[PDB]
Amino acid sequence: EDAPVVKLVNLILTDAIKKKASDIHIEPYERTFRVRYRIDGVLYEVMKPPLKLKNAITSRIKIMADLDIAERRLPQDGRIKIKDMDYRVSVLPTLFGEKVVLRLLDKSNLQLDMTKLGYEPTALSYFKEAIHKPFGMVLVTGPTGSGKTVSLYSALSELNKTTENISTAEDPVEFNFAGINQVQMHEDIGLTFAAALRSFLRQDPDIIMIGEIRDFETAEIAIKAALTGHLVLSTLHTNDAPATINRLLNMGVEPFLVASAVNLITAQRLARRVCSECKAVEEIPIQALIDAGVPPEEAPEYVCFRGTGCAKCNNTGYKGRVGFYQVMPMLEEIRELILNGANTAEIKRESMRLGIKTMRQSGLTKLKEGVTSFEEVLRVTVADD
Amino acid sequence: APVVKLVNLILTDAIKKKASDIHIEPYERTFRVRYRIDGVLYEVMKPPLKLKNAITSRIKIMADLDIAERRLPQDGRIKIKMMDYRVSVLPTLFGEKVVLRLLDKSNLQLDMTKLGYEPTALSYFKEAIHKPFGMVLVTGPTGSGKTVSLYSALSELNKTTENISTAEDPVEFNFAGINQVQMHEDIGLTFAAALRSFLRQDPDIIMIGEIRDFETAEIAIKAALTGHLVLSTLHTNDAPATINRLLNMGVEPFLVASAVNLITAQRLARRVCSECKAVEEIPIQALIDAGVPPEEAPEYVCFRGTGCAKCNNTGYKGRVGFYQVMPMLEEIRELILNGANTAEIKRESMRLGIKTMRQSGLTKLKEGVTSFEEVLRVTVADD
Amino acid sequence: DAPVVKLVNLILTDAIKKKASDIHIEPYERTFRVRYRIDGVLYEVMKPPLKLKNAITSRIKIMADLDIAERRLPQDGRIKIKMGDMDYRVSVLPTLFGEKVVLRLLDKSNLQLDMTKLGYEPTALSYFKEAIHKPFGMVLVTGPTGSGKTVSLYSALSELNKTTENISTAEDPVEFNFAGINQVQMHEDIGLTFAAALRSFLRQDPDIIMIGEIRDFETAEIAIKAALTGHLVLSTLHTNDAPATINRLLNMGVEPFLVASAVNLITAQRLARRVCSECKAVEEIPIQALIDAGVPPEEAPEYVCFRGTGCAKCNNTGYKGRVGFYQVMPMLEEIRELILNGANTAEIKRESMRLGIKTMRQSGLTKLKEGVTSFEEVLRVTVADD
Ligand SMILES: [Zn+2]
Ligand SMILES: [Zn+2]
Ligand SMILES: [Zn+2]
Repeated sequence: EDAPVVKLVNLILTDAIKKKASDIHIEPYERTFRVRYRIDGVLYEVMKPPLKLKNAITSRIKIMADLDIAERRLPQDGRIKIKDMDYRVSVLPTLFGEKVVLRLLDKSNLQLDMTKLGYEPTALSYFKEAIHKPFGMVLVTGPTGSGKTVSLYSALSELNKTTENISTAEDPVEFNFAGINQVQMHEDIGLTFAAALRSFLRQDPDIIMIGEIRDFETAEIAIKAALTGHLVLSTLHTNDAPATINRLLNMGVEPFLVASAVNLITAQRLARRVCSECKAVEEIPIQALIDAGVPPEEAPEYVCFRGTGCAKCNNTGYKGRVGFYQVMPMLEEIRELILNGANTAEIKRESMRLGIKTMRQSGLTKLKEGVTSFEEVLRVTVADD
Repeated sequence: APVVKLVNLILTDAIKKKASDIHIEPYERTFRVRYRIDGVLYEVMKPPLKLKNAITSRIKIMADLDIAERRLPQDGRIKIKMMDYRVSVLPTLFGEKVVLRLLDKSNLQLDMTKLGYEPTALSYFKEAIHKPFGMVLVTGPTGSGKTVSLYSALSELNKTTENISTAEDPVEFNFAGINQVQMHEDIGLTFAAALRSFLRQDPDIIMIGEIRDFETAEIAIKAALTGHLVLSTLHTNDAPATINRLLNMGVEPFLVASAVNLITAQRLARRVCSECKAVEEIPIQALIDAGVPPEEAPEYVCFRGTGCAKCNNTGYKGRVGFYQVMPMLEEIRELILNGANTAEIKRESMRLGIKTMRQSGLTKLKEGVTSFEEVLRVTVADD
Repeated sequence: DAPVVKLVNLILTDAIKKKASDIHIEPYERTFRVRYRIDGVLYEVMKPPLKLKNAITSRIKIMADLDIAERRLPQDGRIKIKMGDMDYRVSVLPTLFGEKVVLRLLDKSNLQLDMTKLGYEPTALSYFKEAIHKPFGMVLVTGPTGSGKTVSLYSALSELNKTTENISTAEDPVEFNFAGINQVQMHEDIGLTFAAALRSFLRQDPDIIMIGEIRDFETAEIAIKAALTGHLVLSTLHTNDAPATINRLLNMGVEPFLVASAVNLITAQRLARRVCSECKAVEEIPIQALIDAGVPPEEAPEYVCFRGTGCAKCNNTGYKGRVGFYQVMPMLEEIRELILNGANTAEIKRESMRLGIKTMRQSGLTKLKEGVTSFEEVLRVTVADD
């Protein structure tokens, strides 16, 4: 329908990099057509192109990704690599044409260094200890969008030596890693996690990464792989790390296997980072900090900040995101609790007895260093009564 | 009586009477027209039988339906000058029966505040919809407004900062800014098919028309556990049964416990006419057996409609909703893992202050919006 | 094909010369490599040209009789390259950027053909020897791949390999070249299926017949009919436990009285790791866990559970050898009666346990008591007995 589509498409992808966007959404509707950038978890409408180019745009992208242009009724998935910048494409048949989703994959703005992820010193020591063990299971819990896969990616980079077979099963595979054998799931064809995980055992493996353990079938296989002499990395969506014990048991797993096989259970969430420009002090009462869980001796030296709202923060008061981490090694004391039928709260206490900081405590540490607001800590975490 | 005018008459009269569906029914010795008003069919007209074929054919002409085929069923639509209709013709033994369903998207409420939730219930409903993940199931039978409650949730979340994706069979409301996918199983576009694609496209909120099978249920729940917000419906009696429906389908129990945030259940009841509103002497023993606590039985003021022009002598004008909103509370999660049956769960929910549909119905009765008969008609006592 | 077959041949030959244990053919977005596992560590060996990534893997799939039109889901097969030999098990895995192929060496150097040395418990072995030395009937040895089921099968043939008996065999592929055993290797492309070879055996004045695996109704039906005619039939299936193997055959379409009359025994087995004899350490396992594992409480405290600490001999794994957990279920009158009354799997499992047929879990707990395997290894490999 027109000719300078390639200049338009190139702009939409490039501008997304300049804006440090994480995802691109190209959405056609009956009378409107829009482009949205997801930046720090929030979608902003960027472009409202003319509808005559909607089919020109999608087809230009589909050829870039080796997708069937005649198929506008079923969803398609491919990849795009541009000059050294690759994208992940997903096409979906909206009511009025195909919706396109591109996720930005630039390592340049991806941190693969555990030191730079905001782990506290004591916790990070436990995290490195478990991933460098020669076998066992390491679980990084959290929901989607909590940075949990970034913790995994940084671990694989530390382990990605040419002497070890690292296999990977994700839904979907995001970052193409060199020397790492990544498998994207496809449930319609029978390529489930268990299917790849069973195939991995037939693949002379050393390290195995699983996107998430969602059902008993996958859990059993993943644990037994960690027992057979393999390093198993995976995620679950649990509230805190102590609950991940009774999550696996509620799935139907025998407890003695959980005690023997799990080496570590990380739990983390992402919180908004205050804008460095409209940064304003908030006089929070000391009893409010104590009721939040701050040790009283350190309550006065706290200087709680917040963003007023400016242009740079798009009036959100926040810019980047920041992580609250809980790193709970499977200490001898925790193993005994699992076998005596301990509940979640009982495990939570003994972990804190042994100096295992909760996500709330990690948040109060970020608050003290002045990167997050008091509201954002209470929003994301739960107090440790 | 002219046929074209009469057809327009039966369609317009249905609008004035706020009817939802029109039934044009030929039989061996009679011919009648019925309006669906507040869920109940009333005989409206008894035209002469000679016009049975004239009327149905006129409607088919209005609907662009094959007039040469009177032996097989046909389906179409009508849009007139003011209001669109959905038409279905069915070959009865004695002529064609025609059904028109009124499609009132213009006067359609897509705001949870206008749905008649009681304050406590609405608080739980809002709490669960604004959570960053989890499943919300809106149960009820066909014609219970459950799809209206579902869309009301989407409208509440429909901000430009969130990717709301949707899979329906068929799509009901064409929504702007909502990425809607209409199902097509013959080409392989099932709920499971679209739902798998949604995860690969950076979603925030997902709506699934209905959970009909294990395949869709398992996938939808696992997606809601992964950290996405999933909305769907089922056809179950109350909210507690929706738990053992999912479990009887084959879902692993921890998923039902961990992933579901809330289960709504609803029925529709007639609303008493505001004009012929008369108090009705209901015996107190009847109220206590209905579930009224005896201490509060005298202060109930039971109403009924006498019959006026505005209520079309029905005594009722418009509908009112009886809702049961059961958040997946820590206590109920515990029951699921201990293999509790449905009746046990209903008890613990009621212990924790989750009004049943009967209890919600009696609340509208006390507020003077429903008749006592309409409570007993629609719900079942809690024994 | 000219440079790919040369390259394919190089990858297999160099792997033999370099005494590799596993071969890794790895495609990536812009790179392509082959790694050999030598003494547990992978070394980068070759960096072939990227144009050949799909050509090489596909040729190997042909060498393994693998569907080459299917490049999306994983596949597994075998390769036998002969000498004066070395066979491999191949696995294809659909990476994001093509198919990854892995070859594992199967040298079978330590091969036991003495039923006594397989770790069968005494009561079990007696039941097993009884059925194979019966003059006819069927004996099924079930289990997953890598459970020694074919080793138990061959060990049975060695006990029967006398010069008075016509032993014919149909395998896909033939494993061990046995003297005096008439071995027929399957060749599906030319019509040499199990059923095809099985039919010819009846025309061959047979005594004992071994079939690699009963995977199909055609094969199952005839093999059963052969065991009724007065021939000894040995085969395998991939089933969870011995009682379910009955309802496996029944779901295939076999009439139940045939299963009752023709089956003499159904073995089921799984392999578990053997604790290292050098770093062997006693482990205080809680008693309630043992009772819940299925140990009768009266004998539970006297259990002395071991595990490996980690030494040089065990490569710090704590384990060395393999150990077998066996379930041997003779077709006793009680089980035949259940089969004829349409009993389900759980009922048969119960009645076998009433009749003293130790399950794989129960057999595992005995090896645990004898101090050859760990408690974790019992739970990993077996299933609790309700
Ligand atoms: Zn700012
Ligand atoms: Zn009235
Ligand atoms: Zn050792």
